[PDB]
Amino acid sequence: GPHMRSIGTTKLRLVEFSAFLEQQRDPDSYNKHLFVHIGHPLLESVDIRQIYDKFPEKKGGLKELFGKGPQNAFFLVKFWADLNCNIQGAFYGVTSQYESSENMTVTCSTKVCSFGKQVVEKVETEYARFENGRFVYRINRSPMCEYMINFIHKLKHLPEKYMMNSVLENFTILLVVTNRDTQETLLCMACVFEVSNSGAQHHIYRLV
Ligand SMILES: */C=C\C(=O)N1C[C@@H](n2cc(-c3cccnc3)nn2)[C@H](OCc2ccc(C(F)(F)F)cc2)C1
Repeated sequence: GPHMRSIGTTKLRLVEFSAFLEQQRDPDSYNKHLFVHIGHPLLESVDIRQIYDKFPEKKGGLKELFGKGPQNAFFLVKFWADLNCNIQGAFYGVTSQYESSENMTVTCSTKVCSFGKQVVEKVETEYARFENGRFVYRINRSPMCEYMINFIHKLKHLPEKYMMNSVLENFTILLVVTNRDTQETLLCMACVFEVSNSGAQHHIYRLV
């Protein structure tokens, strides 16, 4: 029973995101493979109660966060990942760009969850840069955690995409972007994953 509606006004917008493997063939030659990406306006809704068991739910958990921060800042992102790359000076990285009309100090928290339990959290703090009339927050070449590198390797070893999808049923990512000074939730993305059989795809929903 979803509702499909505009996003409306938000203090922070996600403009770009990619997760990638860059491999250096030699000092002047590099290959880059994208696993997932966004950015390269009606949204349907998803009942957040459907996903509580896939994320931590203690103090500071998804249910507490949703109850507090503005509800229009919460999204579910379904990714279809591209695993079709020949892994061989490899750098596993993420890039993202956010934009705002306000100058803020932003903290981005990325929690990796397995069977609904947090197994890694990455925390990055970003200051604004003024760029042609607005404030831009760019994360360039943020390294993956060891857990994701190992996880990608293990998935790639499986012989069929449906076996990777079964494994991915219990893997999720929770991104929470907060105003560091005020603790306001600026954006929250609860992320679920399958493997693409198409490159990579995604669909975004509003959490309600
Ligand atoms: C320590 C964490 C880490 O290295 N990660 C977090 C994963 N992540 C980040 C985001 C995200 C979404 C929107 C905005 N900002 C960040 N979503 N997921 C990164 O890995 C992504 C990923 C790569 C490959 C696969 C796989 F295995 F299915 F192919 C899944 C997820 C890195």
